[PDB]
Amino acid sequence: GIYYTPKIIVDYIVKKTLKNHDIIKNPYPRILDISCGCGNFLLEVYDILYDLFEENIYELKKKYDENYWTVDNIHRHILNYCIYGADIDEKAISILKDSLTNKKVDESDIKINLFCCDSLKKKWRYKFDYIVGNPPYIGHKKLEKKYKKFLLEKYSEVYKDKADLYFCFYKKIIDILKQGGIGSVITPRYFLESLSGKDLREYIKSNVNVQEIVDFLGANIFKNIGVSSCILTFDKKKTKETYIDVFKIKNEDICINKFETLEELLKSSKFEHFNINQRLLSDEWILVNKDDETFYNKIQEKCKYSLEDIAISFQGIITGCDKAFILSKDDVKLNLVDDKFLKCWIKSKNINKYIVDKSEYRLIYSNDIDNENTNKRILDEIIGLYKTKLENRRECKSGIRKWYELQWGREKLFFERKKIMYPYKSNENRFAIDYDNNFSSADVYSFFIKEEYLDKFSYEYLVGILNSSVYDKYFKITAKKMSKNIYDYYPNKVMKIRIFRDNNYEEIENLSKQIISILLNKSIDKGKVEKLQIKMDNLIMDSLGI
DNA sequence: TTCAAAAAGTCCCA
DNA sequence: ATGGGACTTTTTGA
Ligand SMILES: CC(C)(C)OC(=O)N1CCC(CCCNc2ncnc3c2ncn3[C@@H]2O[C@H](CO)[C@@H](O)[C@H]2O)CC1
Ligand SMILES: [K+]
Ligand SMILES: [K+]
Repeated sequence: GIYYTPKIIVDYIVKKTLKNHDIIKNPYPRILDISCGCGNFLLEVYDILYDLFEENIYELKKKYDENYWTVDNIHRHILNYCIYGADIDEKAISILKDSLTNKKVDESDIKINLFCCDSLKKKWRYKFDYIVGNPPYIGHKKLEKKYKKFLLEKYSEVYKDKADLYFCFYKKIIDILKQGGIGSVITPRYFLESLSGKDLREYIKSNVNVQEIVDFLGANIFKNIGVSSCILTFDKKKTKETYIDVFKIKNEDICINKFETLEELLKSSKFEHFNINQRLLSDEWILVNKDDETFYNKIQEKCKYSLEDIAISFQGIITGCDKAFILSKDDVKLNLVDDKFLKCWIKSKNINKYIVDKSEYRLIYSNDIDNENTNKRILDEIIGLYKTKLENRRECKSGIRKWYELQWGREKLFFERKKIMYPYKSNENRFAIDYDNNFSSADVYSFFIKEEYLDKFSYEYLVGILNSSVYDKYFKITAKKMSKNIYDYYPNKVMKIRIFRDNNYEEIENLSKQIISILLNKSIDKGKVEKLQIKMDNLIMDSLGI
């Protein structure tokens, strides 16, 4: 559970907080890392501080105690008054203690301010000038349940529902940061857009001044780690300034060590830079350049409806054990199952633009099985092969579900109707019309149009605009970026997409029906579909005035 | 009773 | 062996 931050990022974060520190004015800066590990950040802090003191050793000697300020005394002064570290791992602190001690060449047994503790429970006796480092990330599934109760009770300002452990480290860092202090950390990027991060975003915006945000998007910063990273730099300085430097990466395929320093990367064409007024941040942080802000605001103002206004959204089936209930449509065991129980089953990859692939899997809607005596063959030979795992599901342990029932079987009538489906994680907008009463797991989301909006919006019109290049860019402006070429397509953002209705409605709908007709042909003239899409994008851009 | 969010994703291969 | 690409379960708080 120890993750190594790349050196180029560590050096950037330390320089970000210390490069303009006035060591003459304050020769006693407290620099802290509350998840210091073996000292990836703190050992670099020592080097930066040592050069800082040695460069002004004669100025300090003249201004202050001239016997105290010598070069030979810098090592002791840094460890006594400047470097602070905390980490839950006892071995890590022991290694870091040796590394700090070995920075020089017993004399007086210098004390080092290293604490082996839970940084979220430690009674911190004072505040700190500078805080740097890389907190632990633990999501809602992997976090220990007894610990979560403590977080939900004591960190409720930032931690509710499906929040993450690193939310609480943001709160702790902000709380123990001195007035006028500077904090700089690398964390997952997801809180910038996620629904769970709403409270954390409010806490940051209303308690610190966010100096800078470096968004690496889907770039792989930690080798062999499936996480997407950002660097946040904030202060508690009294300033009329309210603008954030945002550095957004332009190419996710880059390797982080192109230059000797990170700031060479940021100033280069590999990144784009723009400013955001912190006072203009709503509960959402829309961090885009001026052209995209103009683009986004044009669509928002022009569109009088949202998907949430006109549609009913729902998540797919959650069986709780797919292997027990999902079978290949050619499996001989389906001869045991009455066709009244079988539903068509698709995965996220089966969703294309405008249409769904033919299903290859079947779902046993086991909720319709009355008792274990009438359909013993289905239970004994198919579902019962996983009875132990099925019995461990939460609702089976409480008795709410029978061991053979689907955990969250939803309502069949919601799936057995004309509806629009889209994958939950995709590189692009892929909204399809489902004609085949397809069921799916939670990797596919569905919606249908409310009865009172059927005379204003058709499914054919909706998939037309939703799959357009305009709406692909439009959705991605606020979408949750997960990994390289993957965005979350979840209702908490998809249903906030705004839609319009104007004079181009009939032609847009007609072009969509032509596309659907071609896509359903045996000899798909796939080429003409692209041309029809280009014409539709022109109509949509004409409609939205972009 | 029953919804929907959550990548220190997961897994495979050249 | 690693790095990159294809693809995505069920646990969980509310
Ligand atoms: C099952 C599993 C997920 C493994 O566990 C848990 O469900 N618990 C773990 C314990 C607590 C969390 C304690 C938080 N308080 C911590 N206080 C100080 N340092 C910490 C803390 N957590 C992690 N570090 C350090 O951060 C670095 C990560 O780079 C490492 O050097 C790591 O040692 C929550 C419950
Ligand atoms: K003096
Ligand atoms: K990534």
